[PDB]
Amino acid sequence: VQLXXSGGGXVQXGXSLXLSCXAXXXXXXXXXWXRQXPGXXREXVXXXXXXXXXXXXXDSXXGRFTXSXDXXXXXXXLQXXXLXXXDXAXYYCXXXXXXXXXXXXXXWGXGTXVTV
Amino acid sequence: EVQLQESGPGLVKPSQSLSLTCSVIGYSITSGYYWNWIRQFPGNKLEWMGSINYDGSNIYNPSLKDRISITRDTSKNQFFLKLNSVTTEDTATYYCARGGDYWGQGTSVTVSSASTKGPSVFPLAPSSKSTGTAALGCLVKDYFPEPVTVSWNSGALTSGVHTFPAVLQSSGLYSLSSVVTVPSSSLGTQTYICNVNHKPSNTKVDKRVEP
Amino acid sequence: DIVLTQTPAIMSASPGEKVTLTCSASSSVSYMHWFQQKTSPKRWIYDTSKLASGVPARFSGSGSGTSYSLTISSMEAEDAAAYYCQQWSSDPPMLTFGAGTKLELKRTVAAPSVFIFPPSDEQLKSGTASVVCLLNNFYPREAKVQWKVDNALQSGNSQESVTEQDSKDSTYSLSSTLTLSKADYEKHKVYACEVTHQGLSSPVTKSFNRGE
Ligand SMILES: CC(=O)N[C@H]1[C@@H](O[C@H](C)[C@H](N)C(=O)O)O[C@H](CO[C@]2(C(=O)O)C[C@H](O)[C@@H](NC(C)=O)[C@H]([C@H](O)[C@H](O)CO)O2)[C@H](O)[C@@H]1O
Repeated sequence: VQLXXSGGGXVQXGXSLXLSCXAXXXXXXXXXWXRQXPGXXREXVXXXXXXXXXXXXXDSXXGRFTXSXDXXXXXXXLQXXXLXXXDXAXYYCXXXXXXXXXXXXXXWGXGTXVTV
Repeated sequence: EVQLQESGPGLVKPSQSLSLTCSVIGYSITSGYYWNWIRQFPGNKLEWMGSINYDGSNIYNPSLKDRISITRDTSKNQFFLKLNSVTTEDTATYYCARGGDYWGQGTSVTVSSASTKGPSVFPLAPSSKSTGTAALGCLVKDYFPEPVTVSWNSGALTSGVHTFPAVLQSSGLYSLSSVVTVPSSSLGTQTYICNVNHKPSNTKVDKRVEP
Repeated sequence: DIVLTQTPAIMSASPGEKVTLTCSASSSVSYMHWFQQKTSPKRWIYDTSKLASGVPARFSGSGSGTSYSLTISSMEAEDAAAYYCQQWSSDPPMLTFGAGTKLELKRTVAAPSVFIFPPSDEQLKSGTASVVCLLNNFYPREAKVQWKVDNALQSGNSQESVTEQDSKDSTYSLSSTLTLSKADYEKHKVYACEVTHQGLSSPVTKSFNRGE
């Protein structure tokens, strides 16, 4: 079990960014996205539950971001649109070890830099 | 088209029975194909165990026929696996599959007489000779069962981190280490703490690795 | 009954090369199937040469009797996985899998950075002494680790662990743990780890004396 996030970079205000994270089986577990400013704490961004259990988003990223998941590729995705300077942070991916979605976030990723 | 999902206990005592259930969605098990149980040992070796057909006939691996049973429940569209008098050699990840073209996610079953135990965490202090790149880590020794998670600096240190797969010692417990390579210029200014988390024992250890 | 022998065990390939995996059977085989696994095993080639869902055209299957093959015309980085040949027999009913061929992505040769770690005082208070030898970021994976205490080669008292091929730099990391009791550990002085790898002109030894 290991996670590796990808897809970040540098981008101007208003443009997009598609993040991805592969797992080293996650079809039964939820994959959440978290971000952290250099001088702040990790805040929740989005969470893709199991296929059919829909998705959930924070208040900061409602309408602008879209979370997805490919069970066949054991990967999660996070499409980001209309990026603001406030969204600039390091983005992490975690697995909710509890199948009941209580959020036992045990496994975490290396992270990816995002700067606007 | 067809979806499959295994479910069952992940820990079994030796000389006792292991039972698993495969839930099928999108296709009736009475329509066709063989419905097999296939496991994979830690050595990544695959072994087909048994099968039940659409008409209910059974086919078993001769190496397991004295202690295997494959039943089904067509009302719930499920088929089950029962392995009797299991040994530690039966520790593997079990899959259910339809005729070999659709597989489940896989359930990890461990057979052991070991009881739940929290791990001892020891610092792997950086040596006296460090140019350059220094190496430090933590030793997570003697625990049961799998798995255990390790972070560094509450997740603030991910680059250069390597947490090795656990090894089953002769005592029946698991042991691993998590190492991280850092600049030698940071050993005097930057603090390094490893965070070990083992859920079955509800233990959380934070050990500072000092030069 | 029927034994499948897959050759080679590990296959290192760069993007753009032709890869051929062989699966030999002890007795004649009507049809050989192939499975990919990175994750549940996915059906990749069935009925010797039919391509399953999601398989690029660069893959190809062939063979008959006692020898079957899987061919990749131009290998890609996404093709790095384990490939198992599978066979089904009727008269003695048995579904046999091969041991699998590991196709890995090839990168440049990197020698391991070796490190030695003496047992901590906290571990010695429990009567056990663990000496850890760390081999970091090396490729290819083939290596050798020897434990020599007081210039005496050790055997049967070390356990090795290797990580999977890294997702970023495609390297390996290895740890070798030597386990002793504090009584046996305190009866010697020189503890050394001798590392052998194809990127090293000579073996690299990391030693330490007990009380230093
Ligand atoms: C559409 C398709 O891909 N069909 C393949 C499938 O055949 C099914 C049963 C077909 N729809 C049908 O005839 O109804 O699988 C066959 C392979 O058949 C056998 C084989 O002889 O190798 C049948 C045998 O009974 C199976 N045994 C068990 C225990 O399941 C095996 C086995 O499933 C495979 O070897 C994989 O483990 O398959 C063929 O590939 C069709 O193309």
